[PDB]
Amino acid sequence: IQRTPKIQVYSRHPAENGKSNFLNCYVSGFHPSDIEVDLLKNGERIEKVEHSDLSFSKDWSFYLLYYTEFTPTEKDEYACRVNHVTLSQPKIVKWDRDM
Amino acid sequence: QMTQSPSSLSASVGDRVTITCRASQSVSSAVAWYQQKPGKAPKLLIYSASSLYSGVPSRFSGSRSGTDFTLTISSLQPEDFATYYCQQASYVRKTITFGQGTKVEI
Amino acid sequence: VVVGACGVGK
Amino acid sequence: GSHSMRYFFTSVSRPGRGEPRFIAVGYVDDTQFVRFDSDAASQRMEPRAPWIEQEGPEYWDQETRNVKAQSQTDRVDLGTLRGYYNQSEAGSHTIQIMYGCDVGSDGRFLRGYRQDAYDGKDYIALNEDLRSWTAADMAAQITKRKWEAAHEAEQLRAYLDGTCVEWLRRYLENGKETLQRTDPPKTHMTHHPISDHEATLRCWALGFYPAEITLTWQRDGEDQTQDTELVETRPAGDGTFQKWAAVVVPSGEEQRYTCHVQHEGLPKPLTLRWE
Amino acid sequence: EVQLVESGGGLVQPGGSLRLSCAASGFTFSDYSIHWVRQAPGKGLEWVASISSSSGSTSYADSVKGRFTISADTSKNTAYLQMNSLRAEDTAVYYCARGGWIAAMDYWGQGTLVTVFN
Ligand SMILES: *CCC(=O)N1CCN(c2nc(=O)n(-c3c(C)ccnc3C(C)C)c3nc(-c4c(O)cccc4F)c(F)cc23)[C@@H](C)C1
Repeated sequence: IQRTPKIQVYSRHPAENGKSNFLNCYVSGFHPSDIEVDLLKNGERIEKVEHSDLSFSKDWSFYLLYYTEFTPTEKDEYACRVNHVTLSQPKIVKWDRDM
Repeated sequence: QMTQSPSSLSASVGDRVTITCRASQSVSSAVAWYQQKPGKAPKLLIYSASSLYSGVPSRFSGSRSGTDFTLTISSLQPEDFATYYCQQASYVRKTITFGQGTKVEI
Repeated sequence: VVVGACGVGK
Repeated sequence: GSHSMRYFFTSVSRPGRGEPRFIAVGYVDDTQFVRFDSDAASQRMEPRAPWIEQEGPEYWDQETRNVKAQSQTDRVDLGTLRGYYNQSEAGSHTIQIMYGCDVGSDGRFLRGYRQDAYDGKDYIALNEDLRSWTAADMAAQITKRKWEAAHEAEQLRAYLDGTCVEWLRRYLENGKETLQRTDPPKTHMTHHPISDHEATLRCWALGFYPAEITLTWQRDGEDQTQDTELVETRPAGDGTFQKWAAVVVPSGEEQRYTCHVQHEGLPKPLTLRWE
Repeated sequence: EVQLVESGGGLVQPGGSLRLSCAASGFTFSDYSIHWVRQAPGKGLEWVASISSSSGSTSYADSVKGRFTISADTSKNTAYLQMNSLRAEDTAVYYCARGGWIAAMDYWGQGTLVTVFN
């Protein structure tokens, strides 16, 4: 029918300031497949973000991995913006350093 | 490569004969057993290495012990003296390979 | 390999 | 050591905007290795693994031909199922298909799958005997009749039972150093205070492959499974996975809760405690 | 009910040409493969070449790899085997079979002797 995505913002490696990591926004468990995922740097969209391929879980609910290369620092804050058919307004999930 | 052993075996009526087939790199799905009486088109007996083809008498049965396939005739009858071939198909290479053939004699 | 061209259609 | 090669197809109809969108993905174990997108300009089965690029041009010629034929098939089932449910011809509808095989550590057939789905709900499936279908509703009974009169489950039998097993045992040796590895988790534990009298304990697991892991929060022997956040196993992005479990233990009570990790890449379960 | 009838083989010189025709009848030709198997005199069975009537997939035995070509006319229920550059070892009895959805050639023809004679 229509189930909401479950966003998860994190890093490929443990966050260490000055060392290059990859910011991930793993949205999963949503239907239909039409989703719009933006990776935000201090409230500003990042343009060079790649994404994985549209697969689905055992219960036919999709999942995508949007990743970009970033270097963490104390000043900068990262998030993920997700708009789905089921969500009335875009959902902003801040990148907690502890998740 | 694949060797069917033995190349000939002689047994009387009522005996239990086993023709082995060493399908080293073959799936159990593609291993079938045929019976060619001299100068006649072969006849399918087993497919998927254990399943009797419809109409084949129930004294034929296959198996697999590791990388080695066996055809067993539980109670030989005076109509089961022919040459038996085991096939193996490689879906990767797209080739069916027929074994050398085991001539069951009297 | 993906399934071949055998089938019918839902 | 059981291994599996699964193929996921997602055909989404977009009326009034062109042809239905078709995405095909293949996975040996949890490592994707192929890809197909109906919007990408290549219009070819694109490799997504380093161990799959050793396949000659004939492999990618047949694979592309056999995935576009599924793309065009799903392009006519969307119109067929639309009338089956009698829905308006201006709405988006999704057809999802999954199939594959399970090959044991011996290299032998274990189980073959074939499962379709319309609009996210189950539509039809292939039973464990590989000769009978399990229709899910009253519109899938027509398909189950078309697929029995035309022997759809018997022609497909030689692919799941024979072709997937032979072709999956080709990937496990071509991708020997990638698919046949078990990276143990890099477990650690963190304490995040939320209050003077309440805190939380996060039990981590980073960079483990395959994705199948179990994190449990036992309080002096009894596994809680209550007030225990258990976020889904998430991909790190580099072929490994991450997961963490949390708990809301009160302050000063940290040193009675334990974390156990049961990954097949570990000699024995771990017994993480605080400090 | 299924009948596979093969014809068109006989005396030919080495480096010649034959076209063996397997006239299938009794089944939907587009749903089953058609394999050509040869029985050398005294020796055992040997698979030669294969055709998939739908999707047009061929295969060859690596001893007739570049010499033989299988065709198949779907609206004639007839699969052909064109034999080129025929060697003295190509003489055998050629059976045409039917891949029967079970990874086994359940129905066989009768045989067509091909005699490569110098
Ligand atoms: C929907 C089902 C599907 O996708 N499949 C189509 C049939 N199939 C398949 N593919 C294939 O290449 N061969 C094959 C082999 C293994 C060797 C030589 N030639 C062929 C083709 C060109 C016929 C298949 N072969 C058989 C088969 C075997 O193995 C033995 C005897 C008779 C046969 F017909 C077969 F049953 C299916 C073959 C796969 C891709 C499943």
